[PDB]
Amino acid sequence: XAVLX
Amino acid sequence: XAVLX
Amino acid sequence: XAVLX
Amino acid sequence: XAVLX
Amino acid sequence: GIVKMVSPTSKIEPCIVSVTYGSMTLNGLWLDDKVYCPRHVICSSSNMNEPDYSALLCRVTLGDFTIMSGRMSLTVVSYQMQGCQLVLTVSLQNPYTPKYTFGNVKPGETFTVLAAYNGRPQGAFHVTMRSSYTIKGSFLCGSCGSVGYVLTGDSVKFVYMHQLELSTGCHTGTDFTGNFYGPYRDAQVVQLPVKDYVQTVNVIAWLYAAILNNCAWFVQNDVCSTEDFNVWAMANGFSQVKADLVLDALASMTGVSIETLLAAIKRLYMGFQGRQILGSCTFEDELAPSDVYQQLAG
Amino acid sequence: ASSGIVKMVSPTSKIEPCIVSVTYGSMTLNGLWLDDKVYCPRHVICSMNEPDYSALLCRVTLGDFTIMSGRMSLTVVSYQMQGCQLVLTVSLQNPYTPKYTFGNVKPGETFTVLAAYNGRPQGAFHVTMRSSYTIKGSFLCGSCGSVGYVLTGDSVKFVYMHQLELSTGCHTGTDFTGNFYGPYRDAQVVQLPVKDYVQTVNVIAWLYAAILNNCAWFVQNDVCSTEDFNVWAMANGFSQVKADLVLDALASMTGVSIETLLAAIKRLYMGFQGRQILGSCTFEDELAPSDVYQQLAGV
Amino acid sequence: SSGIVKMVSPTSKIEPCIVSVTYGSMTLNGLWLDDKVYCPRHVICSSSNMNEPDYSALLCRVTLGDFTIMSGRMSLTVVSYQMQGCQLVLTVSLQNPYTPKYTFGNVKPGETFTVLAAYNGRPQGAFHVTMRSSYTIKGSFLCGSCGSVGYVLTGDSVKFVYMHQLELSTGCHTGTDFTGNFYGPYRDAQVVQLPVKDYVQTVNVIAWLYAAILNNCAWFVQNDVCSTEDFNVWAMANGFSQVKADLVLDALASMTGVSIETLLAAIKRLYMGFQGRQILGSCTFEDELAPSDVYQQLAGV
Amino acid sequence: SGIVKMVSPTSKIEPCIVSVTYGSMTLNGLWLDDKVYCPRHVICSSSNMNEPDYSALLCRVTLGDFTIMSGRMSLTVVSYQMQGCQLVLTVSLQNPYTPKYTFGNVKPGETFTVLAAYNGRPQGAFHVTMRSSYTIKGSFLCGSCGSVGYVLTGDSVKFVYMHQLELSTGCHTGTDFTGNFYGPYRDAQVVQLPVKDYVQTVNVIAWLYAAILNNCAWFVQNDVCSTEDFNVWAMANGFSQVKADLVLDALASMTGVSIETLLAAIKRLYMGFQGRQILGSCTFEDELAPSDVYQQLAG
Repeated sequence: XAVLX
Repeated sequence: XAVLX
Repeated sequence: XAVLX
Repeated sequence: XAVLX
Repeated sequence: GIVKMVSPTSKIEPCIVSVTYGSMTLNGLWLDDKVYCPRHVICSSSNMNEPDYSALLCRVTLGDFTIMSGRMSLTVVSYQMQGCQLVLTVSLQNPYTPKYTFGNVKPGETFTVLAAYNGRPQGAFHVTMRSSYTIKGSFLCGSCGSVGYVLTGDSVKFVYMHQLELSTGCHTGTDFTGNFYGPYRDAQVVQLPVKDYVQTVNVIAWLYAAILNNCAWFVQNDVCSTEDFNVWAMANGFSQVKADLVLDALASMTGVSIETLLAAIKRLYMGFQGRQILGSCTFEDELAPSDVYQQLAG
Repeated sequence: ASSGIVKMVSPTSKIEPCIVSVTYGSMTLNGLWLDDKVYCPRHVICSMNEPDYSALLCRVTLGDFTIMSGRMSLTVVSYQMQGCQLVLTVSLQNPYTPKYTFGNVKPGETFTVLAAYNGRPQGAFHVTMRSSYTIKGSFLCGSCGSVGYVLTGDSVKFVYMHQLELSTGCHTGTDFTGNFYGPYRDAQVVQLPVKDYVQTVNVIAWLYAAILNNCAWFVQNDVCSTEDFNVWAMANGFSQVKADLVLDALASMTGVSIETLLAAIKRLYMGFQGRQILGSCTFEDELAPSDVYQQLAGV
Repeated sequence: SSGIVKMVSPTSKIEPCIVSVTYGSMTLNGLWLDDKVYCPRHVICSSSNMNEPDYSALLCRVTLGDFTIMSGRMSLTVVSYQMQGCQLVLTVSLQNPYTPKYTFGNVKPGETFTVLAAYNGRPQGAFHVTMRSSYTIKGSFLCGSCGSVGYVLTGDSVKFVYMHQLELSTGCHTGTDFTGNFYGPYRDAQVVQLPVKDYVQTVNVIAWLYAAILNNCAWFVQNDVCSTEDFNVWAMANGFSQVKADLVLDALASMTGVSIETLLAAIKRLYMGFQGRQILGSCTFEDELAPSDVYQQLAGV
Repeated sequence: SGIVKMVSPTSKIEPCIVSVTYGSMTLNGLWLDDKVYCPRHVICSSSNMNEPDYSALLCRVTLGDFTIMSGRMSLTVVSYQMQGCQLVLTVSLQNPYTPKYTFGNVKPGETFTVLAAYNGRPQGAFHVTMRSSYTIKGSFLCGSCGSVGYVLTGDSVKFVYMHQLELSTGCHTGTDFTGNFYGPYRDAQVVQLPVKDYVQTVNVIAWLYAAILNNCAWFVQNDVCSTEDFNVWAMANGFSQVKADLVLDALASMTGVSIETLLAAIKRLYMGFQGRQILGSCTFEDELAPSDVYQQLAG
């Protein structure tokens, strides 16, 4: 997945 | 066969 | 040779 | 030993 | 010589606020009576993977918002969701609002990022928007809503609001209309970035920096038209070259035409043979023309 | 790419309002205003390639200095020369004066420079003090007086004042006691830079960033000790490895020991082959241990 | 007697492509095609290098008008230089009006081509050679021969496959292709480079047996047979290259009625000695002519 | 001382020599009034440089790609046209050093001076004779095209030649200034065999008058040959036709030795010289025209 900050 | 300069 | 700003 | 031409 | 020159942050620091809702604390930008921030501030880790946005909105009661500017505590009048940001109206107009606009950066254009955590700026760095509409930044948890910006004259052009770290290690986010650069989205799902192009006008610019810094070993007598380079560029990992007044001005400064530098690029693409250019072995494309120019001429 | 590590500069807002222009005769450069002091290079009193500064001082009188903060003219109340800087006391206390200290930077340590022209800050950039006691910056004419500093959340440590260009892209200046770094001095004559070493601990940190980023092909089963490395350093263009708690912390995080990477460095000196480390074929020594650790681990 | 020789491709299309390239006090030969000239990179040595040149550092001292390139009496202007492997590609201001249809390619061991030996830009003679398993050829090269080119014709089109650089040992030769890449593991340095072990080229010997049979010399043909799989197991151990498939051998098999496996057996017997008898007048295997060389001289092609 | 190949002075021609570039090729042009003349092949790259498509290369031509240097000055091309094998480009700036000039055309045996230039920059100059084959024996490297030949007639420059081509025989040719090639030649890198060459008879006669004038008349005897009979012969033996020539008439006056006497000497000498020399030479010399020998020996 991508990671939301 | 001739050469342009 | 060194240059002073 | 090898020679470069 | 040349460096990644970051813009000064004094106009921008006083606009940095923290925003909290429920669990999440991140960063926002305060201009006039508006605070901008990522909309995902309204998720907990629970929706956090695939969040339901339109649905999260409904349960939102104002008082749950908490917006700190230092020790001060702004009170939120109203709020709207615009793409992937929230735009919250506050009652207090920001006394240190710089003159500013909103814009949008294109591949190769560079800008400054002010990284913040918990409303408090921590440092800043210079970045280049890549072909893939991502940047190579330095971001930890709590960095979202950090802003990217360029200084144009007496004015601040806001351009990036930080949101997502991709599986490749690079970063991306939204512009200030709440819209994401490229195809990316605010969800913790697989998103492969596309391939990246070397940013050709940037390379040309660094090659002029080199010349200007008495390192022109690669300059020869071959020439390549922008037409033929472009044709080639597609096939070899280079962005298209476009007319560029700054390069024109660099060609003037140095005597070395753009076309000469296109040839050098086609050669150098075969490798450098451990010769260095400005202490480097690869193409450098993180500096825009205007960057090299500002720095070498003023 | 991308490695999570950049040249990060400390935010600039506390320093900018301390930057002033100092003018003497036909010459302007930059000064730093803190409390009721302004500091700037002494060559402002030149009109220089071999100045006799004490004689120059004699022709200095008081209202000879114009010091501007934005549009506001500061009145100087006394001047003294200290090493290669002037300290000009003014009538006015800088209301923006931050918590500060004056200090020094040892080679390998990094800081930020606020480049300014005519009192007006232009941009900031990250630099590493070299073994040559020079930095690689970006300074044109009129940049002298630009300041290098380090943050500490709230407190500013000021460490460098820009004076001198040794050679194309090679820079040096004084600390705030007015004392040049390394052996240089403010004269426009041949000053050949001390030989310059690869900063060993910075390369090590940089190797640690690379391993954390899942790039560890240079880690092998061999080890070289610090004593052994330091003997070899001298001969090969590398600085002495000293102890370092941050490297220690990364050693523990990654499970790769400092001596594992000393060996690795020795092998890497003899060539990268064609392999890259975080996309370069050369050692990267421009980031300190605590820079790598603060960007990756968060301090 | 016999009908088969070392035939070279005619040289008229290659000769006007040969130039001299001079750098410092050193001249050797180059190949000029369109507006490129190819030559060995050791042209940029001065002979207290040769032994172990650091070519990248040598490159640094190279500047542009440092090169003199002659085609006959006409001086070419070089417009760019780059090093690629162990060759320089020098771009020049002029398109060679004699440039032929051409390609660049590679020769596998056993394949043959012609070498055009040149000195000072001036061609001297041509000769047939076989790429060996050692990735060497048996040529005839003196001092100043480097940059001589080996090629194959195709009626009108020229495939260039070799640029001479190196003598490993008395009469043993190697060089680069036109990507500038040495054949086998050799490189351009005057140090001990011991040649890869060399095999009898099996298919070439087979072609030579078929020529012998066509010429009515078949005493080695017996009633036994050995298959390709069996032969290939045995080849390794005994100094012979793997037999691969080959349409020319097949065509010769059909013409003569003698099968490839008939001659594989024959080769095995012939390894343990020719016992006095000659094959087209030698007492050794002949492996210097490819299948298609034999077929072209006897059957034409 | 004496006789020499006397080259005309170059001062009136030098300030007219410009460089012309388009895309890849840099060669030479001649700037007169607000026109610069140059070979049309300036618009080819190597890629098409063997047989180039001219009418088609023209179409892609955008002005701004032209680059015309006069020293470090840089002219602006207003418009352009193709006339035979030259481009005639109009520039905005009228050339302040335009000599008084015309355009002409030399015939076999007529001589002129060539100013060889490279990259807009004159390098040397030499004296040549146009041969029967409509070729000259010059000295030309790559980059020399657009070097100009010309003659000085009075207060005026007659431009006559623009170099373009080296034949397979080692001899050279080009265009007059209407953009037309001398003889049957053409701007393509294809086989072009020059036709046979005639010895240029009035020139030989001229060199023979030079010899007499320099006390070397051993070949002058009492046989005579009419121009009518010589011509008949000349044909069959590799000599060009003799035509009436006022300078030879003037040379016959100076020396007493009629033209007819020299035609006889020529028929004899054609059988060889027997290593007797004439003006330190063993062959017929035909590179000097009557007006050359005349200018030099009388004024």
